[PDB]
Amino acid sequence: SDKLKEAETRAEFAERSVTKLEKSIDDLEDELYAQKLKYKAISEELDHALNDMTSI
Amino acid sequence: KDLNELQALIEAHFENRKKEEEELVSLKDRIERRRAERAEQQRIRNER
Repeated sequence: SDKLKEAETRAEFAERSVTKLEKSIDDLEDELYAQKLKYKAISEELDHALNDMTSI
Repeated sequence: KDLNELQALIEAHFENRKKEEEELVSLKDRIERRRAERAEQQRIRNER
């Protein structure tokens, strides 16, 4: 009985940890996507600048 | 010719980083595919 209780507690702890880790990794992926979006926006602005500089 | 070679390499690294950005976008897309598949399989596990 003692061993079973220990195992059950370990399982609950690990499950909660996996839930937190999944949420955190999803949030960080969202943040990376946002920063990539900003980089792409300024890169397209610079590409337009280069297109005009082709006439420069 | 300096300006010519420089603008040439400029457009060149433009294209290179552009391909890299395309690859990274495809990476993000398959990443979201992975998010969705993990979500559905996790949800199935949790349902059971």
